[PDB]
Amino acid sequence: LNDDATFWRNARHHLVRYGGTFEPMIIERAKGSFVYDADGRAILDFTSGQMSAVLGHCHPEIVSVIGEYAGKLDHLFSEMLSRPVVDLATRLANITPPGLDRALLLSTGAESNEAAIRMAKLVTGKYEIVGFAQSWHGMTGAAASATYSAGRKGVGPAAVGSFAIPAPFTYRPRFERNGAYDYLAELDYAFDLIDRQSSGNLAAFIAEPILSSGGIIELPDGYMAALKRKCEARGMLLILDEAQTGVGRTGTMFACQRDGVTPDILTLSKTLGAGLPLAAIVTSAAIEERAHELGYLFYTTHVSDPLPAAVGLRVLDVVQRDGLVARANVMGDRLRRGLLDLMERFDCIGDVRGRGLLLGVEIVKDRRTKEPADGLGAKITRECMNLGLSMNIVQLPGMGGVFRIAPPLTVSEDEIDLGLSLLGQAIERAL
Amino acid sequence: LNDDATFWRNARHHLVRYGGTFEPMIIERAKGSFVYDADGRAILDFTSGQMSAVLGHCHPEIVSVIGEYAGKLDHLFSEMLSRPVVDLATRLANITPPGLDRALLLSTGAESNEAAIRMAKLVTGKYEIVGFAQSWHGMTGAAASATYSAGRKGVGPAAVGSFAIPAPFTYRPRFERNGAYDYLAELDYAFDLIDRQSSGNLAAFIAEPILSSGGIIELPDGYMAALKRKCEARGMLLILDEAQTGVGRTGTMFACQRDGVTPDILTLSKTLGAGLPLAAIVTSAAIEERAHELGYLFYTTHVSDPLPAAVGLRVLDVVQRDGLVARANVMGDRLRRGLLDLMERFDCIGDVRGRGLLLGVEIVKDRRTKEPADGLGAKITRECMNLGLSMNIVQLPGMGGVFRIAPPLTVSEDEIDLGLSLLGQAIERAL
Ligand SMILES: *Cc1c(COP(=O)(O)O)cnc(C)c1O
Ligand SMILES: *Cc1c(COP(=O)(O)O)cnc(C)c1O
Ligand code: NA
Ligand code: NA
Ligand code: NA
Ligand code: NA
Repeated sequence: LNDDATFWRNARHHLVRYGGTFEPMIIERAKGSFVYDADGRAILDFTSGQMSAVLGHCHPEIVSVIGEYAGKLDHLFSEMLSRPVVDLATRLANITPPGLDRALLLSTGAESNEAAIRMAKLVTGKYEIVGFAQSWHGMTGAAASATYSAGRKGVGPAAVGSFAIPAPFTYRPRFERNGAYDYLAELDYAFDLIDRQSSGNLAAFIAEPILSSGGIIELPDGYMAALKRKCEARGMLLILDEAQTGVGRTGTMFACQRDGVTPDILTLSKTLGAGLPLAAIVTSAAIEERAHELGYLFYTTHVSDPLPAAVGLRVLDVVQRDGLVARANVMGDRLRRGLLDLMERFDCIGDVRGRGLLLGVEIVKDRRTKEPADGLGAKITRECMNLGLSMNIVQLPGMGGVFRIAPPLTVSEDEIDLGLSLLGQAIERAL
Repeated sequence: LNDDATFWRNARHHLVRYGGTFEPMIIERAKGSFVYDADGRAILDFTSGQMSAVLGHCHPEIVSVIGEYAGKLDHLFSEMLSRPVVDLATRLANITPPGLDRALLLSTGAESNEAAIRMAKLVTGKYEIVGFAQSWHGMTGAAASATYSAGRKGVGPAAVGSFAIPAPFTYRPRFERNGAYDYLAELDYAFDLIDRQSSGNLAAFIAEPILSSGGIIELPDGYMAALKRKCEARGMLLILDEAQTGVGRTGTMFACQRDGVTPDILTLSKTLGAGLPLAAIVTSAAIEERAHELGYLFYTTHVSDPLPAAVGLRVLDVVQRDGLVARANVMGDRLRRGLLDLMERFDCIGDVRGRGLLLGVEIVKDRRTKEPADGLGAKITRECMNLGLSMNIVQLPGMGGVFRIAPPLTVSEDEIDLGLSLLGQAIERAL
């Protein structure tokens, strides 16, 4: 039973609480699309852990590779190269769009964003960073100065020179031009304000192709291109954070591929490591040469370590080999349609958005008023869990609560169906 | 051969350069105290990789545990607890001094410092951070604002409210009081300046017990106690970063044990993971309760993940079980004496300092003038490598270059001797 006295005692006495509230089960094992409690109850992992386990839990290939390396090549002094590092870097250059040639291998998303922000500052000689008011780039420093979704209050001033602009949100438009939501005009409007506050040191713009923490907000068509143009005109670099969208999740290897806009710096993390701490930045040769001439330095304990790199490589091999990006379109289509059917059934589902296997469901009081549902999301979440479906909901000011759905790319037809089933029941139970 | 055309081509074309310069070998395997090149040449790893592999490379126990977990429990959604997380947290509370009760499990040193700095700010409601002018706390944000050893130039303003004070350096004293280097008077002097610049928002002081990146600088006797008192009087928390000193390296489980001063927040990283990315913060129940009441939030992709925690636990078990802290005193004594004998032989060795298995050797022009050796350290380093001894030297302004010596706690008597031997030869060859 999950109700182990010692376990719980130890947990209340020895853990720092870092947000949220601990689920009251004891996870004992994980496999594929499920996690299992101490009672052996199977729980469908509809979020791939923290949106990272693209290949599901404990995938045999990964297990196999972690094994070969753990006993052969583990961690090395930063100046020592090895084949997995070189092969992974080479691989990354080859599958990202042209113009993305050189990679830096790290451990976390925050590190990846910091490394990128630092290169941008060095190369341009400027220091102001612009991001979205609903962004999520991590908790460490700069990455945190660039994060507006949560964590700005009570901890003192943020980094000097940070600015945010509103993200385009088609579901709850707020900028009209001749009767329609004109998101490009909104962009123009936001940049003009920026231009007025800047001290003339605009270095880069950092963005997520799909705002994950911010409520599964997809940048609309032509937006990225318009953004990139805004940057070029100002001599700023464009940094794209694909921690959540990269590695096939949205139906393309990289989300940037869909739009066709290639960023100056691309950062990867959650999905690259598939559960293990591996992260990376990918940039053009020209940018790298410059940073190098300028003395760029970025040292971490685990940069270029062989084990994590061997794992990332294996992840890419599997994804390519098994046609997992394609699978993302197919299963994503199956899931989306199912969510749309739920929306047919229940008046509380206000919107179904996202792409591929990165979907969001916005819960509302009523479909016309679009009033956010107060307390219902929480109920729903509770029932899902009870029914055996692990979900995650996020609540942002001025929005209804949003369920972030993201099953493993390896998810089966049955699992998709099972999850759709448990969800409906949960909702029915929660009204 | 290490001279593989494709390898090198790929490396020059696809890797971001992040400082330093790549060693020209291809590491193919690692075991115990050695790494092996493509020619199968054994290289004695006198730095435990990047000062992390406390148990040497690929230790069978670690290999064993990585194995059990990789296939059973890997990564989980942040709100789900598991036994390795709870056991590790419990273990940490039990082996750190009284007053250190609750732990947060992360991935990197920078994250650990950020988490700690953020808790300090929240809890005190203030935001100014004080550190040492020679410190190294990581590259990510706050951790970086607190880092003065390198990386401050060219990347724009640092965090608002950062101040640094000089660290006590007995080898090159600069503060005299009645004919002697009075490091406590120096401290008083530094704080008075701080007091004058502060806006009245002093939140915490962050320090390393032994400044690693800064040149293996040991805080002298009574210093820590005096520091802690300076903090208490100002309502500031004391954060101790034991990334490099923790986990038996200096001869005690934690360096803080030697002095007997227990910090308000203790951070751990390099040594805890023994090569893998695992980090942690340990604080008192009182601090944690408060932060919690205040809404403390710290989310990372890998917080509380089962695999890394299982590894950390195994590391502690081994260390405790094999009497590795004690071993640190014994081998450290053997190494130190050997370094002292080298110092007998060569006029270029100006100082041998450090503790346990964390030692530094400062290279100088001449023993009296204490003039820093220009270019010799680099030669020496080169010859070591040629002879098969992997070393790391750091050069700081106003100091001679310093070799940072840190073999695995599992290092053998023979290995210590072999390294001492190769070192002498290297030096003899480099004059
Ligand atoms: C290396 C180090 C850190 C940061 O570790 P990373 O994993 O590189 O972020 C922090 N403090 C000290 C004293 C260190 O040596
Ligand atoms: C999670 C996340 C990051 C940071 O990852 P961490 O490992 O938690 O530091 C950065 N960007 C995005 C878009 C993320 O979702
Ligand atoms: Na490394
Ligand atoms: Na490319
Ligand atoms: Na986790
Ligand atoms: Na304790």
